[PDB]
Formats: sequence, C-alpha cells, structure tokens
Amino acid sequence: ELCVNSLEKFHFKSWMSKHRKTYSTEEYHHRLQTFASNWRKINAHNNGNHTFKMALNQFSDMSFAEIKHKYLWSEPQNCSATKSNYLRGTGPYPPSVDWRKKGNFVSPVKNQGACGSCWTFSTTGALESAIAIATGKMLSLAEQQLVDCAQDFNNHGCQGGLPSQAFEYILYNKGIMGEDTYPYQGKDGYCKFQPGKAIGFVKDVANITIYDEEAMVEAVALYNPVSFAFEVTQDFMMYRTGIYSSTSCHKTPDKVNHAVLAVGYGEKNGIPYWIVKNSWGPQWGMNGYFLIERGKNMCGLAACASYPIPLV
Ligand SMILES: *[C@@H]1O[C@H](CO)[C@@H](O[C@@H]2O[C@H](CO)[C@@H](O[C@@H]3O[C@H](CO[C@H]4O[C@H](CO)[C@@H](O)[C@H](O)[C@@H]4O)[C@@H](O)[C@H](O[C@H]4O[C@H](CO)[C@@H](O)[C@H](O)[C@@H]4O)[C@@H]3O)[C@H](O)[C@H]2NC(C)=O)[C@H](O)[C@H]1NC(C)=O
Ligand SMILES: *[C@@H]1O[C@H](CO)[C@@H](O[C@@H]2O[C@H](CO)[C@@H](O)[C@H](O)[C@H]2NC(C)=O)[C@H](O)[C@H]1NC(C)=O
Repeated sequence: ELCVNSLEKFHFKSWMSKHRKTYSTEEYHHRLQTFASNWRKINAHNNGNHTFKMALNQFSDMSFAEIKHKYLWSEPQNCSATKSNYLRGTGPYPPSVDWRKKGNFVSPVKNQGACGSCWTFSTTGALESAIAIATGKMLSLAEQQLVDCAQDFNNHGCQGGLPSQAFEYILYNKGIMGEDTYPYQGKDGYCKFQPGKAIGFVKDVANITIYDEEAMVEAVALYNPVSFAFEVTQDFMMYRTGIYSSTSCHKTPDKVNHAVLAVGYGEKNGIPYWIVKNSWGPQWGMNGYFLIERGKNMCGLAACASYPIPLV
C-alpha cells in the first residue's frame, strides 16, 4: 500500500475528468493506488537511461491484468505456421521507408475500444494501404465486418484473430464493406455483410516465413505496409516516444497477443527500428504510432507477418 502524495492526487483528479470517469469512494481508492504506482514507474523509467520514454495515457489507472482481459487477445492464435509463400529477393534496401510520407497511402489512426479486435484494424489498415498504393483511392474499410463475420477462418471477434486469416476471409467472401455502410461497434455482433456493398477486395495473401524479419524489411520497402503480431507487456502500455524494446517479452508465436501495421522503418543513433501504426487512438504513443527496435525479432514481431495483394 502506497502513500500517495498530493501531486499524484491532484493529477489523478484531472485525469478522471479528462477521461470522463466516475468511481465510488471505495473503487476510487484502488484506482488512485494503481495510478500512483504507474506514475512512479513512469518517472523511474524516464529519469533513467532508455531508448524510449513512458507517459500517462488512457490506461494509467488500470493494472496489466485488467488491461489484458479487456484489451488484448483472450487466447493464443494460430500464429505459428510451418508453411509460407513469400520468398525474399536481394538487398540492399533503402536506409529508411515511410509510406505515410510517400503519399496518401496510410489511413488515419483508429480506436479499437475495449475489444481485442486489433487484428481487424491491422487487416483493414494493410488493405486500405494496398488499394491506395494500387489505385490512388484511400478507403476506410469495416473492421466490424471482420469482428462479426470472419469466424470460418479461425478468427474470434473481440477475443482475437489473425491478419492472414482475415485476408483469406476477405478473399473467399468476395470483399469487405466500408466503415460507412458497416460501422464499428467495439463488440461482437450479428454478421450484416451485403455483397453489393463490398468496396475492398483481396486477390492473394502473402505469408512471410516465421522469424523472417528481413523479408518484412523487403516487403515494406517494395510493396506494402505489413501486418504483424507481437507480445504486448505492461511497459508497452505506457509507451510514449522513442524506440521501444524489452528484455522480458517473449519472441515465440504462442505468446504474441496484439496485431499492428508496420508502415516504414529507419534508424536513430545506430539503433534500427520499425514505424508501426497502432489502434489505440491518435493520442496514444507518437500520434497513434510507435517505434520498435528492428533486427532482433523484438517481442516476436517477425513470428507471423502478412500482407494482401488487392483485387482492383
Ligand atoms: C497463409 O496463411 C493463411 C492463414 O493461415 C492460410 O489460409 C488458408 O488458406 C486456404 C487457401 O489456401 C483456405 O482454404 C480454402 O478455404 C475456402 C473456404 O473454405 C470454407 O468454405 C468451404 C466451402 O466453400 C468449406 O468446405 C470449408 O470447410 C470452409 O468452411 C475453400 O473454398 C477452399 O477450397 C478450394 O480449394 C481447396 C484447396 O485445398 C480445394 O480442396 C477445394 O476443392 C476448393 O477448390 C480452400 O479450402 C483456408 O481456409 C485458410 N485458412 C485459414 C485459417 O484462414 C493460407 O493458406 C496461407 N497461404 C499459403 C500460401 O500457405
Ligand atoms: C487453430 O487451428 C486449428 C486447426 O484448424 C483449429 O482447430 C479446429 O477448430 C475448429 C473450430 O473450433 C474445429 O471444428 C476443428 O475440428 C478443429 N480442428 C482440429 C484439428 O483441432 C483451432 O480452433 C485454431 N485455433 C484458433 C485459436 O483459432
């Protein structure tokens, strides 16, 4: 049990109003304890020497147990595969790539809410980019269709799923609707797919070999943003800026629990990194993005990467 100082208290009061919270007197006390505990972890981290900084955000009054139950996958997915189809060509590759800068090729940052549906945002993000790169038309595709309808490809709505499986669903389903006709609800609903309203389509699915991080480099450089999954741990939730890395996350496919979208890569002070779009809204991290160290299979990010070839 912590002794909470008045600085922490006054900041928790502001945080509650900013995030529109109400607590009973008895839950307020437990929430304040978690907030103060995170406050000190953030300060202790930022006051030391690290390649990334932490900060307060929408998760700051939650324990990681609660975060995991509400926001991350509730079960491991079938990330491990003994077969793939992507075969890498030859380097070297550009020193840095950023599909956000090449043109209008990356959609705005979205918010998955209290639902483990990040695999659906990773999927729509990758396909939105692919269609924009191929046609100059930037769409916004319906994550909720994947949440509600993609179960025949071993996806599980708000419990989790995989981009490669979702790309196959879109391929065999003959398309995905837009956000405009199938709006996002942040919970498991009834499938409302209408064939004549599909606006995005998949021709092929590229699966990158397990641990083949260099093929990810090539695919981002040459073709498309790349969907991938990694293991989120407690420190990552409070990521603010810089190059994320961790010595406690695992690197294996059975431990990944969060899907995202690599939109580029670079290097800073000798440290290679990935530029990654998240789905926790534009005020998380670096305007909704994070950097994560490249070349080390960091947190298992090279375990099951994939991207689509659009039918246009
Ligand atoms: C990259 O990674 C992904 C994800 O793991 C792999 O995805 C699998 O992809 C295969 C295709 O390569 C998918 O299999 C196909 O599914 C279609 C739909 O199946 C449903 O509907 C049929 C009725 O139409 C039901 O019988 C079935 O039980 C499902 O409910 C089928 O229409 C396909 O059948 C056609 O091709 C097969 C080839 O085996 C023939 O046997 C058939 O006669 C028919 O012509 C086919 O079965 C599979 O669903 C995907 N799995 C998942 C979990 O998403 C990719 O394979 C992988 N890519 C590579 C290259 O490895
Ligand atoms: C991982 O893949 C396996 C094999 O495709 C899935 O197991 C199948 O699950 C379906 C639906 O639950 C059953 O109808 C099949 O009989 C199962 N087959 C086998 C061989 O077990 C499994 O559900 C997938 N796991 C996840 C998390 O999606």
